[PDB]
Amino acid sequence: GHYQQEAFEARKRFEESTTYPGPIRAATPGDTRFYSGSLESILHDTDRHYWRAVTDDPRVQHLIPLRIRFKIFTWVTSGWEQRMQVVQIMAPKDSTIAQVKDLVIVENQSPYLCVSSFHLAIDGKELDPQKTLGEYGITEQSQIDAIEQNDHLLHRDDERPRDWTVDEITAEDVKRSPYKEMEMQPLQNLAPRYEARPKGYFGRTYYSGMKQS
Amino acid sequence: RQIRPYYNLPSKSEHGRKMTGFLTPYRHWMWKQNELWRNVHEAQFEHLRRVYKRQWLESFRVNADEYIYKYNITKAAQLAQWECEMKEQ
Amino acid sequence: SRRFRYNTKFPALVSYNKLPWEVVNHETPQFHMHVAPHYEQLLTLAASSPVPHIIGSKHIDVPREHRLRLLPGMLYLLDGDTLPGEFTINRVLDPTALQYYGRLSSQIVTVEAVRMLVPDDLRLLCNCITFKGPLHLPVAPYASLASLRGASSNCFTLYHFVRPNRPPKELQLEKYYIHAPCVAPLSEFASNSDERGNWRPRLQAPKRTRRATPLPAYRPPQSYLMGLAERLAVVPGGCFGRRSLMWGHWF
Amino acid sequence: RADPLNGGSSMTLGSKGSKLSPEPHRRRMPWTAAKEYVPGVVLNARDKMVLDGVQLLDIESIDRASQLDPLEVLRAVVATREYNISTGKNIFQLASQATYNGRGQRFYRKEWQEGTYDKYVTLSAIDFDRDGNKGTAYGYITFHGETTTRPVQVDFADVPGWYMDFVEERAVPFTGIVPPPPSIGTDVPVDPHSYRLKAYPYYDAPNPPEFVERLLKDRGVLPDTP
Amino acid sequence: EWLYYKQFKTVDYSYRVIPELPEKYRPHQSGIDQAPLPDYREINKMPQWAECEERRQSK
Amino acid sequence: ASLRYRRPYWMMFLKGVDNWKIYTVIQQPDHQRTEMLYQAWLGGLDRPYTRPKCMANQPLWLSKKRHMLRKERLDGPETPLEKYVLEWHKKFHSFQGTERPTPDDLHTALDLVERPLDLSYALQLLGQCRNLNNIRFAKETFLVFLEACLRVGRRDCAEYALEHAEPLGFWFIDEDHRRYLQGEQTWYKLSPLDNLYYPVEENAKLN
Amino acid sequence: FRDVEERRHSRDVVNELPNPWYDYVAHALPFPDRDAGYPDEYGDLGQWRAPGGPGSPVRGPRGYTAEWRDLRNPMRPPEFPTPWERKYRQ
Amino acid sequence: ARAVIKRRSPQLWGAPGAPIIRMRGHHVVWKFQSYDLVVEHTHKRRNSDIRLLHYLGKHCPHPQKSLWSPDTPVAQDRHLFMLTTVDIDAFKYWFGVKRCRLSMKPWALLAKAGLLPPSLTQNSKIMPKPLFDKESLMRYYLANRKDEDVMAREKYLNYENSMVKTEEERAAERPVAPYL
Amino acid sequence: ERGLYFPINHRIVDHRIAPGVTVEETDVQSRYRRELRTNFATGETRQTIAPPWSARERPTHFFSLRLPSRNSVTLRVKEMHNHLLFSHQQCAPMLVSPTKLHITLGVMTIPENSREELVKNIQQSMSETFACVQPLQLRFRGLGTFDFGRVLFIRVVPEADFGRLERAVCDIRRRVGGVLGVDLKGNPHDSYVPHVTVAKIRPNQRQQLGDTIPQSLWADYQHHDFGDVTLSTVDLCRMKGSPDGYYHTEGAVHLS
RNA sequence: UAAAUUAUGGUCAAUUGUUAGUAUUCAUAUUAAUUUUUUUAAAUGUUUUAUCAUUUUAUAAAGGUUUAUUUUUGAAAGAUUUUUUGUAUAAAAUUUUAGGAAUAGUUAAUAAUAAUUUAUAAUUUUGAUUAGAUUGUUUUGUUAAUGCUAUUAGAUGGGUGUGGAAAAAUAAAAAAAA
Ligand SMILES: [Mg+2]
Ligand SMILES: [Mg+2]
Ligand SMILES: [Mg+2]
Ligand SMILES: [Mg+2]
Ligand SMILES: [Mg+2]
Ligand SMILES: [Mg+2]
Repeated sequence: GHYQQEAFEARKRFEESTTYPGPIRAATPGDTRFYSGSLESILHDTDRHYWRAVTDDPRVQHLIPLRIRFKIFTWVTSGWEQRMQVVQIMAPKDSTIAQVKDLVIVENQSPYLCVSSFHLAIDGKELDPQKTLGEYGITEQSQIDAIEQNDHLLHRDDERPRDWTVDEITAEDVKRSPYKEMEMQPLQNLAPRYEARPKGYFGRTYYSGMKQS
Repeated sequence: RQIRPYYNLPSKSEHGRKMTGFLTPYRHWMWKQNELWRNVHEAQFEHLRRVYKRQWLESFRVNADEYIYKYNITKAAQLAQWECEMKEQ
Repeated sequence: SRRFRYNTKFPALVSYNKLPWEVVNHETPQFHMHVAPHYEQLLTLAASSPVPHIIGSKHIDVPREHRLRLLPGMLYLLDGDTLPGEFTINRVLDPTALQYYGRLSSQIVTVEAVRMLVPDDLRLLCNCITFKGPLHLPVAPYASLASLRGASSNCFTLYHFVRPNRPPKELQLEKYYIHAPCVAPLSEFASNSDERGNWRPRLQAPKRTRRATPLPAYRPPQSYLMGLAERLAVVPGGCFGRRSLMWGHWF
Repeated sequence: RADPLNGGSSMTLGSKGSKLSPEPHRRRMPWTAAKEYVPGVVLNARDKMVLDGVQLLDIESIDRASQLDPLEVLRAVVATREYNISTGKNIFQLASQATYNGRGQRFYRKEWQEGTYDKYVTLSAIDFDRDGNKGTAYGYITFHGETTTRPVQVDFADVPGWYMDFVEERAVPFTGIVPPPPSIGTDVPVDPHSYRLKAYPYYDAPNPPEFVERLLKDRGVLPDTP
Repeated sequence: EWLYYKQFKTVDYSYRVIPELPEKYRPHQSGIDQAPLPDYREINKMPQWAECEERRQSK
Repeated sequence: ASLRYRRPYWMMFLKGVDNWKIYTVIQQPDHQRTEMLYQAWLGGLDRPYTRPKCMANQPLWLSKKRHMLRKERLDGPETPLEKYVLEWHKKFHSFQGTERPTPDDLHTALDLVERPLDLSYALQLLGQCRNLNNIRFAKETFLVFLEACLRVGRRDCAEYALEHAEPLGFWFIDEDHRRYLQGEQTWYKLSPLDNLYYPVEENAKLN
Repeated sequence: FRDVEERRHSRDVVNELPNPWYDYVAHALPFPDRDAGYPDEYGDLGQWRAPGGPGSPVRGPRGYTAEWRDLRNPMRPPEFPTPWERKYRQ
Repeated sequence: ARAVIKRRSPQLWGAPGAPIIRMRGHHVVWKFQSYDLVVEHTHKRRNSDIRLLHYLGKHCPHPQKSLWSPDTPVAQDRHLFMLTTVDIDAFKYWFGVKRCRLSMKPWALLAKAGLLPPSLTQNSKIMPKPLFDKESLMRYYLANRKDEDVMAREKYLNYENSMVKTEEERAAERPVAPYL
Repeated sequence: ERGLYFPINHRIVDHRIAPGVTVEETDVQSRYRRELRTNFATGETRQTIAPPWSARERPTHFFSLRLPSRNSVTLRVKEMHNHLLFSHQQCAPMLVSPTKLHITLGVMTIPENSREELVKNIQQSMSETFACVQPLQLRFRGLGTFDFGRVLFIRVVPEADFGRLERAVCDIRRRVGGVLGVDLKGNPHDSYVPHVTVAKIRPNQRQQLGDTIPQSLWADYQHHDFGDVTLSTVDLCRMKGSPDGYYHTEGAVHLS
């Protein structure tokens, strides 16, 4: 918005200064890992956990915290839900989109995400695995999605996983994949016990951007 | 409570409550009237709410900045006293 | 209710209470539900002022390689009916789908046909809407659509490319909500019009000797009602308006 | 919060209302949204005394010994039909009788046309599930000569409160598309003789005299002798 | 109303319906066996009215 | 008065289900083998079985398999009509059916009558087409039904359909079809090909 | 209602008279304006001590100054010859 | 949101709710009984001190003879007295800024004091509750309505800032010669 | 079961993500302790940073303490090379030859026109600054990284005569950059971090070598002790690698 | 290392046993208590709602804890056409038994690792852990007084995890959406 161009322009004018001595690092503190409160809070790199009244010199950001979005199928008791999971890397400024894929693959801790090949895309347009973040104007604020192989098949009943509510789960597939891990047959402590949202939660029509009634 | 009269729409059900709140148009009109009257009351009531709010804010301004007057004088005095004690030191 | 600050409660990996991510299925009527009211706005824009990529001379051609990094999101209008190459043709005859194009066909160009085109590899989509006849809007001379023969040979088509099963964001219609004035009503007073002399001003309100005819006497409704819609927080119709104003609800 | 009754005025709990806002008060429960509802209990509640002295069969009783006189079957069918209309008529019971499943017709619920309340629904399209009397119904809402831009699922289509009036002018074939009726302020130039506004945003109705009599005869102003 | 709800073990008299849990809640443990299979030929014998209307059909 | 805090969250908006407290305690071993026994009691399976974790209702596939393994009645079909009625229950009463009957299928169904038993069958089908399925008829519908009530030599049902045609939903009856039942016109229809009056006994005046 | 009331309220003369309760808030601050009788640093009660003493907050602090001039010798006759009683000046 | 509701002392919303000004005292023989005006939360615990925002005062509901003042031949003064202590800075704070609620009995009290108008529950059963019709009200309103700016300024002075600066104190506060 | 239910190291809030997002819309997952991993662990060091205009131009000359013959340092660095090359021989182009080992006291850009005025003037000021300073015994242990892990060096511990260095350097810093305006890549009011550069990746090399020296090589030598050295000799050097087989030396000062 | 006065100020410290050679707080005293007496408590049906459902209604059962108990606003208050924020879960002090010994899903680093990651680990004689007794840091009694001698009660793990917060299974005396 306004911030982005205000600070961009500020940086760009700062770089064209003929006369500047350079900052004194005894006057330019780092950040503290030690502050009150139990939680450990990660902030912007321009920001500190103490009060600093003075505005520090604009720096180019050498580690850009990209966010890459995935679609997961979350099991809730009623049936499957399709929701969103972000993976966040720190990708060096000049890095190549291939390398961004690689960093993204290493950083995900969920078993259900990276199984097949995925393509990075912005507003539905694929990115060249060949070229730099610089060219595509990728910043933290930029919205990056990720698209799997079978994702364009999800409108069918096949690729989309089958919920034991409406579908047979057989000794074929009891031993394979999220079904196996889930332990469909109830145990005393009830197995891994997944989040549940009921059937009448959204009414007769499911969740939408547009009000349908 | 919400008053449920006997001429409200009777629900014939054995699985639940015997009387659904649904109003004869008369009851609706009536309710509207009574509620107009209490509107008359609460108008003045909340009027007094915000009036007292600004009263309290204003008194806070005046007394608090009188306080800051006296207090600053005090701490200026203390600070003078200290730097003197340190010259003596 | 406001959105709470951060989630420290449940592990992130597991993600727990999350509004489902809405995804647009092209096989259902729901697709058109999303896309339609945009199209109309889009066409409206095209009727008033120019927008650059809206009008292409010919079908866009790209290699297989660059297919999915160029096409998706692209929306352009053509003069004739020619269906994009390597696209399986689906006729939309199901009435529920056709239904959402109602406003667009009545108050803008009549919709002759709708087509769902899916690429053979199945990962791309083209929504193709064929309009018949001239706009029911007036068309500006400097406007984009004035460069088209199908408006102002009377058929012409809108083409919209998209990926299947994506959120109703990355079909890009929201860039188009730029709003330009239709200058048709003032065209009367421009120095170009010869009907500007047939105009006469009313400066002063005319003397009136009669009051407005009084509304028919009020009949109080006879059936059971759900109670004050004020106290139930129901907007005046259950339709529109503010709950403070109870107008037009029964009493 | 977004839209309070009488601004915040707290002098009584009842002063707020029966719901604080139109919007759902907890975010985790969306269905708490303020609607316009309907007395489902009474309006389903179909009369079982209509089915007295009938001898219905069931669906899966196909047995030879089980079924009956064709005369008995006919009065059974008539009894069942009378049992289904016994409260009012459901949309899907009205729509199957009209041409083109009643596309284009204006469906008004009883209470929408009485008092200063004026509202109806132009039907855009219909999905009959295998069971009639149920389904989904979409259309445009028209409230006080002001119409919706896009179609919407008609709420409480299943509850039997509905009336309509068949006009050949409004009929649309399944081929074409049901146009939204014009909102009287915008598309059609406002005319007094064609359409007069029942009630407007700051208006409300005068006092009907029998209500006044009754309320005074309640509060004990006007006397009432046994 | 209140009499109706009273038959439920609701602890606070809250106008909710809470059922009980009997020791035998399902047919098989109540001693009941499988539902007896219908003799098919016996129920496919034509009814009386049908036979009478066959008698007046031949007339 | 909501059950929100009484039972597990997934049980919200639970209705019609018999003694829901059951499905609260099903995790416990004895309740679980109780359910094995119950599913075996319901039958239709090869193996010892139990419904999945938090489900109160039975699975769609399972009850579907229960429905399709359930043997239909009428093991003896003789008339073409009975065959067609079994096919009719197959197609249109199938568990969770999307499809719905057509007036043409009812004409077809109604043309296969011979004995009065088949009249009762076809008529109950018609009963389901009006009341259950809500299907508008055509003009020729009353033609069909009428000639059908003639074939079996019961004309009571025809005039009983006339005196009230609104509940049965015959929205058009040609006036001559009324006359034939009221007794005014000896004949209901003339077969153009035959150039004779129907029925034949009335056509005895035409000869 | 509000209007009729404002009218008959402004019409009566016993109003237009300040009401201490209705008009203002005397003190908004949670702490008092001056020290009243609370135990001291030694634990002694309000009655046992008077404020303003050594426990109180401190007051703090070539040529000739302006305080040199106002001063005058008792030997020289002063400014306006105010008839002091000899006993008092003693 | 309690599974088995505490049946005897229900409330509205979650606890602790919006602060409400209550009158409460331990129950005893009527001859000695006093009450406490207290700003506290909506949901009380066993001891009322756990949720207690402020202590507004003591109120003794026993008419008393005034032996503090000298016996006065004035008629009205020798009616019995009813004694109450109000903390009105805290009251105006809590009620005004914090937006409290009010039970009815304290309302009657503070009405007697002149802090609030008489409550909703104080009924002369002589008069009925009024009727209303919009056209008559409209005629009265068209008859009397003040100017827009007058009204806006009245709302300004009552709700927003009261103390304002006359031109004089401006002229007296603006700097003189050496920095002017 | 073998520890805290929620391990304390795993409790992390990301405030660089918008409020409300993590509660409803989506959850954000990341390995958060790669970033939180500190300056001691990673081995980074914060050097005086250049103003952009100075950052544009290559440095030409630098101040150096010359290591004498027969060092503990040179010996142990040779031992370290042996070990590293036996582990991974992909290091071979990264490593600096033991012949070029020197202590870098500061870096500077001299333009080629004013060259002689500047070298004479510098040399003189340098000789005046170091006039009073006797030789310096400094201690070397530990490794560190400059320029995002591209430069790998031996730290100079502030346990010894180092203190004196700091004044000494900060004087020439205030002469060379303060008095006669010269481009010291930092501020003259700021002190440079002295170091012995061991491995380095130049721009040309970077393609075949990679963008950062993998920490797996030097992890074990990170805190290794290279020993003590006394230093009498200060040089101002221009960087030419073929003139004498040692950095070409434009000026010299003896500490005695 | 000098006295002081413009004179009682800055608001009350005041102890009561008739014993039996002598040494040592020890029977019989006063005050405070238990012995000791029906003048302050109280009965069950919480309540709306759109109907077999869904909204409102969050710390008195027991167990015996001495390095111990700690927290938000997203509910309501709450004002307003739609998005808006950040601050919190952590600690420090005070901790009992006449005769006194070892304790243990275990410390710290790594990390959304490890039922077998790495290490020369952690608690204890400055009194631990088990085990007894015991409801923790404005409440009483005696007394001229540093003391001695009381103070109830209320937070008892998890197992489809709802809710803003578990405080959620009789036992009010909290008006709970006209
Ligand atoms: Mg709120
Ligand atoms: Mg307890
Ligand atoms: Mg113990
Ligand atoms: Mg402690
Ligand atoms: Mg602690
Ligand atoms: Mg438990």
